[PDB]
Amino acid sequence: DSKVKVAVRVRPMNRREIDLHTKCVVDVEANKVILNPINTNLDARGQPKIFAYDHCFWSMDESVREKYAGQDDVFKCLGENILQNAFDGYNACIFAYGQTGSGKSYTMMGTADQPGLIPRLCSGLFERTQKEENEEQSFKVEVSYMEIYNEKVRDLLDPKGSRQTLKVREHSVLGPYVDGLSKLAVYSYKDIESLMSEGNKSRTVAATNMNEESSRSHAVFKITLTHTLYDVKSGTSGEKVGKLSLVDLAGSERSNINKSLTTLGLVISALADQGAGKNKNKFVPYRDSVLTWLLKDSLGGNSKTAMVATVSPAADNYDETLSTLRYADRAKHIINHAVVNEDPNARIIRDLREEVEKLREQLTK
Amino acid sequence: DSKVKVAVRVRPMNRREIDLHTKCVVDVEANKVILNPINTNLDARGQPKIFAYDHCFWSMDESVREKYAGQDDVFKCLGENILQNAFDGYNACIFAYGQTGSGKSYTMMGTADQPGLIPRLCSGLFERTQKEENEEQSFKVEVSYMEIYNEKVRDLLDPKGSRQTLKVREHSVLGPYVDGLSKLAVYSYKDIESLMSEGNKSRTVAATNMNEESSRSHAVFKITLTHTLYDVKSGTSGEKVGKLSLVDLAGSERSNINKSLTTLGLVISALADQGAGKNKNKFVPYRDSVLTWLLKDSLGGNSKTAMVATVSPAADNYDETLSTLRYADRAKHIINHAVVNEDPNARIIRDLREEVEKLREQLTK
Ligand SMILES: Nc1ncnc2c1ncn2[C@@H]1O[C@H](COP(=O)(O)OP(=O)(O)O)[C@@H](O)[C@H]1O
Ligand SMILES: Nc1ncnc2c1ncn2[C@@H]1O[C@H](COP(=O)(O)OP(=O)(O)O)[C@@H](O)[C@H]1O
Ligand SMILES: [Mg+2]
Ligand SMILES: [Mg+2]
Repeated sequence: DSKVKVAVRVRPMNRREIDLHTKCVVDVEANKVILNPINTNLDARGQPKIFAYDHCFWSMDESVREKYAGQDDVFKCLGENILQNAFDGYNACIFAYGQTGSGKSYTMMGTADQPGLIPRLCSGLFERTQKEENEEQSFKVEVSYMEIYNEKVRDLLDPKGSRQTLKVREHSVLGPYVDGLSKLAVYSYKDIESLMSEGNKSRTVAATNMNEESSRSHAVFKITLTHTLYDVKSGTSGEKVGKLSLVDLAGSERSNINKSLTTLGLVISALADQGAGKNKNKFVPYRDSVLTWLLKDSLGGNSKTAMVATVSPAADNYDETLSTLRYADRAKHIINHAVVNEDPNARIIRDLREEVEKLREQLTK
Repeated sequence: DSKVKVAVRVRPMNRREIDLHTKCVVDVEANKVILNPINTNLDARGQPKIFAYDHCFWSMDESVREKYAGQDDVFKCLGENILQNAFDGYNACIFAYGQTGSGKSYTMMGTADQPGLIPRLCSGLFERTQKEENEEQSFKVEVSYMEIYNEKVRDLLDPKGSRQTLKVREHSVLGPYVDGLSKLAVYSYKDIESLMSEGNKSRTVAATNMNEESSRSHAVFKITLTHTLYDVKSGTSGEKVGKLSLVDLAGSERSNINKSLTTLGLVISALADQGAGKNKNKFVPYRDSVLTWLLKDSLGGNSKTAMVATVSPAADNYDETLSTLRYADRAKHIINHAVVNEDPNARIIRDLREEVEKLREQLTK
């Protein structure tokens, strides 16, 4: 049904890079990222490398106004389509990918000063449900917020704070799920903000003494939007469910602390190959890690998915940037199979009524 | 499908009645209530009047142990069947009826020292969902808590506390409902207790200066139990919904402050008549008051309903007791039509598959 949408975001030079006048090797021109060489005297390897994507966000300098992508520009190019996907009854996923320090969290959650995709999405969601609820349609919103570290799943909304690990299980009806994960109804922005906030503090309390290892953890924020449509002249109603998954991955740079990230690289490569008609018979190793298992639908399954690859423009990060740019490039060839999530009984009934009519007129003979 | 179940509960003498050695005119023998005369010299009107009910709770004296019904006895004879009705996917209603001071609130909600039907029901509900959840079945619980006074509906769980009044509307899919009423998910006893508690304080803050008028208000506490059954070998699932309505009516004794109570008396009388085959063509005046409108299903509709008629045993209350005893008597002839509340599409599909098979073998000719 659709291809994975890919955006790249170039963060500003950090404070060390400004002190040192570190050179910028990343240029953005419309939807092209140009990775310029570090070693300017080479006949290959010292040439610019040019990549094309669905979206490019140059976020290097607030001053350059004809070029700079702030937080709301990201939201208007990526967030709004994803919110519309959920309101249409599709599962939708945005995940941020890139080396530690390149801007994954700033993009997904942002700061109190510069809220990112998740709080903007939350606000717009409740704005829209408030404006569209009436006697033909109602809405229910649920939230889950989990962390994956060292292949163990924790509930960031846990009431206790034991930080105990949750089993991941397969279910013929639900699919892969986290057995025990809180799923909480929310009724306004402020409900979902208080959950966002408790989960973010549990991400940061998990990072107090283990700062190097908090760059190795994945965070998944999940909104379930249940749209009820009332067929008022037939006295019936039905549900369409869209699930919004906002994913803040572990740092992509160089025991099984990285099993999920590695497995994700494999999953992306296999799905990209398959989109280009290679290795069509090779099964995708979703099952080999907790993260790719839990998010199997988001990549090559029943989901409308966008990737925000985040990169440093600094010469010192060239190799990690190239690799991020290459994965994003592969990712834009992944074919997804998003369908509207409504009850199958209605289609079964329509088909059966059609078969009844076919039989009835066959009987006329 | 079922008749309205009726219990009577006889409260103990209050402090004034003990001071004055007020005589007891109510006796209980098995399921019979005997209303003995006040004027002992009369040839009718000064004879005992004997009524039979489904249950009789003599709650006059904790000391008499072979006879006394405490709060858990009430819950085991009435609460447990109602909880089982909800778990089976029926709507279920308990309402308390009787003069001010006779024990309606003590029976429905009780005191911190003697919790009544509602907290006991809540606790047992979450006990049962915790023990029965597994991979074939999950549960969702929602609560609403409203007050009706002078034909106006207020939300006892309102976050603001404006005490603003809510419109009651008709809906072809939902039925009569309160437009704007909070309906909140709860996940443990303590969630639903904090809501119970905020609602009870909003009942009592509404009674600070208006104590005589708080005896004129109705309170409705509503739990929605959504039972999901997972058909794991077919990869499908479905919902059964039971709604639990616990109703604490206004005082039954002698402008439209009493419109709902009067209309309820009419509704009970018409439905009792109809059960005994009288006035079969006379429509029941559900629509003439907010309370009977909102609870139309509980009386003569899709509900398993029990009435707790509460009475004073004191001679001074004879006339009000007789009238309470008479309404309870009428109420036990009300026929209800409770069905299991599941999705109708499954029956439509079964019938259509049967029709397909009938046609297919007719075609063999
Ligand atoms: N586009 C941006 N604009 C301004 N500041 C940014 C941007 N991206 C990142 N930062 C800052 O850089 C720091 C590291 O970014 P962060 O999002 O934590 O990276 P990651 O989560 O990928 O490790 C943060 O303090 C953030 O405020
Ligand atoms: N069965 C009972 N046992 C002990 N005390 C009771 C009983 N019924 C009522 N009471 C007490 O009598 C008082 C009035 O009862 P209440 O339930 O408020 O009556 P109502 O709600 O019908 O006006 C309460 O303070 C309650 O504690
Ligand atoms: Mg981060
Ligand atoms: Mg009361």
